[PDB]
Amino acid sequence: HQPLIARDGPHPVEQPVHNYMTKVIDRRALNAAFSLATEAIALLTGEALDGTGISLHRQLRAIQQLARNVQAVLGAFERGTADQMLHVLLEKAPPLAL
Amino acid sequence: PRYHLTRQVTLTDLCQPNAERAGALLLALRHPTDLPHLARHRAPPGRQTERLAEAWGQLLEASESGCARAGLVSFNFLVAACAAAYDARDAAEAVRAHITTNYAGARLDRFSECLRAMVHTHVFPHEVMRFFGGLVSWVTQDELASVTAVCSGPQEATHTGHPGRPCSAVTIPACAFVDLDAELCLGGPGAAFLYLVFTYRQCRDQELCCVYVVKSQLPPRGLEAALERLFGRLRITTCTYAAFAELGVMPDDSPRCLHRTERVGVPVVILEGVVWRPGGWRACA
Amino acid sequence: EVASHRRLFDFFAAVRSDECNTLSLVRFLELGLSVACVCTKFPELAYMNEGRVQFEV
Amino acid sequence: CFEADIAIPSGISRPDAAALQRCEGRVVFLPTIRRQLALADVAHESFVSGGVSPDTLGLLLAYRRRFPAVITRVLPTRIVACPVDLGLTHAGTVNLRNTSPVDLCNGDPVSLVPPVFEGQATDVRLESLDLTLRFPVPLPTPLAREIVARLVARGIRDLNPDPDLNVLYYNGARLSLVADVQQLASVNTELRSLVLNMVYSITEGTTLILTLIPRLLALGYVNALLQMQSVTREAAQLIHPEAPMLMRRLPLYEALVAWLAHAGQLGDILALAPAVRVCTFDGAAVVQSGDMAPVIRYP
Amino acid sequence: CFEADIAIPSGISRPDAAALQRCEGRVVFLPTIRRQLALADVAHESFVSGGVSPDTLGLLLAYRRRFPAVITRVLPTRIVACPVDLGLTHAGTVNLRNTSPVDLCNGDPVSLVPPVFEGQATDVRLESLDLTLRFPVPLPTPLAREIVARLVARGIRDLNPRTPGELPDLNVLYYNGARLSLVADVQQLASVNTELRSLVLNMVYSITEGTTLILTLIPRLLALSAQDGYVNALLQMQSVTREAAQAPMLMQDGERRLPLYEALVAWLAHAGQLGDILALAPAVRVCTFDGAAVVQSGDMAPVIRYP
Repeated sequence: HQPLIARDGPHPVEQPVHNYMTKVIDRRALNAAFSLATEAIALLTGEALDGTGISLHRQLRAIQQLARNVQAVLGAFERGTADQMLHVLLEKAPPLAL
Repeated sequence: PRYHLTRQVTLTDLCQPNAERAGALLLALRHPTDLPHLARHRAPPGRQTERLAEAWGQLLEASESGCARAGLVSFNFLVAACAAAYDARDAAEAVRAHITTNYAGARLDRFSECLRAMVHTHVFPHEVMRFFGGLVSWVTQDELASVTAVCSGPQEATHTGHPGRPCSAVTIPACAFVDLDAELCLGGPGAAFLYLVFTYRQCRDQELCCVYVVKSQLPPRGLEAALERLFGRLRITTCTYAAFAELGVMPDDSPRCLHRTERVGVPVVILEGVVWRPGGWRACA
Repeated sequence: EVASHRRLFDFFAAVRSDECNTLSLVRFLELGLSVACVCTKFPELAYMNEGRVQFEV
Repeated sequence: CFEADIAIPSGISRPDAAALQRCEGRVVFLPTIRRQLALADVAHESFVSGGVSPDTLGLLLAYRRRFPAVITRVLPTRIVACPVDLGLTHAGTVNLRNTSPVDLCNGDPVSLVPPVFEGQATDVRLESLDLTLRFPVPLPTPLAREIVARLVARGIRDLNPDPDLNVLYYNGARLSLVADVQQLASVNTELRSLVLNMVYSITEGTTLILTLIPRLLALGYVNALLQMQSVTREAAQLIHPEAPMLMRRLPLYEALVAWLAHAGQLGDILALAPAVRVCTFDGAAVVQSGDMAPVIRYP
Repeated sequence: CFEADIAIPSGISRPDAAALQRCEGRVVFLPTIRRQLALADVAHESFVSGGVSPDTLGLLLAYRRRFPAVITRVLPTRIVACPVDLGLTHAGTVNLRNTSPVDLCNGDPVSLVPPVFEGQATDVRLESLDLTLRFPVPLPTPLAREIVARLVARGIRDLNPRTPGELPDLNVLYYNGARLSLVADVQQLASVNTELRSLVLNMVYSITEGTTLILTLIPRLLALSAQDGYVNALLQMQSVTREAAQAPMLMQDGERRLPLYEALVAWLAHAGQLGDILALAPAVRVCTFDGAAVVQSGDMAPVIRYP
């Protein structure tokens, strides 16, 4: 609702165009991925175990592989969240000498 | 996905899989109503192109197409019809005693004329009657046909053991001991690589026809020089003889056999377990 | 050891499990002398590469 | 399978949306196999290679280069295609749209150029974002190798003029190759560079071999066996061509590699190798134009 | 994969066990399909025939009748190899190692060439098991087809001397820049001769009856030379086409055989197949999932099936 400085003199009358302008939302991907080896597939499910603690001990070292990886990809979105804002600001940023 | 099914509805004017075995190496009949035209084309003009115009026309006399097209050619139908052609007589001719007593030589006699007529005007029988598979089920009617005979890789010869607990199904016969050409007598262990070669003799034996399967542990690049060697039918000059495609891998040389019992005593070779790589044809020399 | 040993052997196929007359019965087992002639035993070989035993006489 | 997504760009019309509804089941080429893709990798405007529009050579370079993808289900904001080239053999059944020949129960159909058929057929254009999706034609291996050598043979008689090559019966049908009224004048200028490639590789080699083999055999197992399988064939071709034509080793063997370098180009260019197979189940074994077909992955 | 193993047969030089670790993604030519096989037929001593070692054209003929295999996983007990000729059914796209000076492309067909380079010999030596190892050099296929024509024609110049000693070396290669010099040390004759004959005998059948009408338009080629760009660039300077310029021969029987159409068929039958009958068949294709457009020297590229 833009202002009016409605005029004196016989110059013709101001007219408030209280227009509705629209915008358009974009769509973005933000994809991330992580590996998983040929072992630790029987492991982390319950296939290749034994009564040896070694079987439990290398079952640990797959858990301590995912437990670093899950934070890595869940981190990568919050890292990726800021990186979009640096694109979508600079996409609508005109150069300030102009 | 290591199990597949294929289906084509044809006549039992061809193979009659009820008269066949559980294991037969079926061909299709792709381009079935074809070859009046290509009788005229692709040949030098000293071949008198009005021959195949009547020759296949006498075939479907023995067999109107209707809505059930002529197809699903048996493995038997080429061996016995070329039994009088290639260099095996009274042993390849036992395949004719297999057909005419179970299938009919009326359809053979029109087609053995085609085997001298197709090869006459350079209309060579490779890339017609393309490979289809190993005759899984025969859900056919009385005089009509509906066959599932799966293409599509190794699964045709895996899906043989699973359906029947007793003995084995299909188990992939060679249908003649003259067939399954025992190449590589220089014997060693490994896996078998199966191929479908049509060896010709053009105007020497008056357009010879031949159907047999080779036995090799050899690559496609080690097969073409193997197609130049071991032959005595080089004595030609036209050209483009000895086409071949891949019947696929039998990933065992240990399971081949030697029998004479089928369904008429016809010699036959059991071949259990096959990666049916469908392959591609080649014919240039 | 022994009872802890096969208790995961039964479980391994168990999680792989998701993956006009009678006298049709005979029975069987074999132990007792199955330890005597054996005349020693180490159970539980883990992921192993080399086993050394040295002799001092 | 491994379904890959192609992103729909911004504001399109409903006929542009309906243009996306007349393509469910076509063939699409793409450069890389990223799990999210855009439409900018798809269009015919993405086929520019030297600053100009590609010819049927310039397409068949890319048509043998980049990767086929077949759209199973169309979507708003996405395009789902289960691509052919990924997956093990004879798995992941996909569905195609036939064009005027049959595509029988077998045949192993091959993607190839649009202007061998009607050029502004299947050149479906998006009106809003103004791009062009020229879908390739899925022809089976015998006829696909047949028609490719006919128009370039027809390009010869159209090159330097003074039978009619265009009838070409199928098994049942009579296939009208000539779409006369506006296409054939555009044919001999859109296969324009390609005819020169089929010619120059023939004029070089034949005029190289007739100064190679006379320079060979006396400059011996290959000597006597040269015309052993070529008795009254090569010497007869030495009798026929060398008489009604004209007749240097260090430029010659330099030209030996260069022609055969061009020969190895053309084998990758020509002959239209099979990529996907029709081998269906419980069908009528015969496909018609505009009807779907179950199509399986590997030859 | 249809798993195939090759065991570590007898003993280990302790750094050379690590030498087998950095060969992950290379290619072994094993002349069989085995569930287990010794390491004796693997090395180049098996590539050496009776008494004599093959030349780089004979090694093409030696790599003809053997089977390539991909190193998949390296154990201290075995080495699991996947049989390329059959077991390429990998949606996991079993991975290879690029050992080549050329940064390739995405989407190249890749064929294997023996080590013939001046500085990428790929020579790794085992002394506990006395064996010599030449790994093949995976390369893009047009660049592969630019090599095999050179080395046979270099051996064509091994038959005839005649010319002065300053010959064009056939030993400078061109990929966008990148001057490459290869090795010219020995040219065995039978590897040249059998390769030369199929170059002769295929070019025999690739000429036909309707082929002869095309030969009339050789002066028509140079008419396009001074009036466009494309033709003049297509017409090579070191060509016989510019040299031969300085006719139906009627014999017309029947004239309904399509003589011009039949010419391009059988020409393509044999002259169209000249790269693959001389060299190895390409079955390896560049396919990276991450959208990377090139693959560095030493990298692990994902590998898909026949082109």
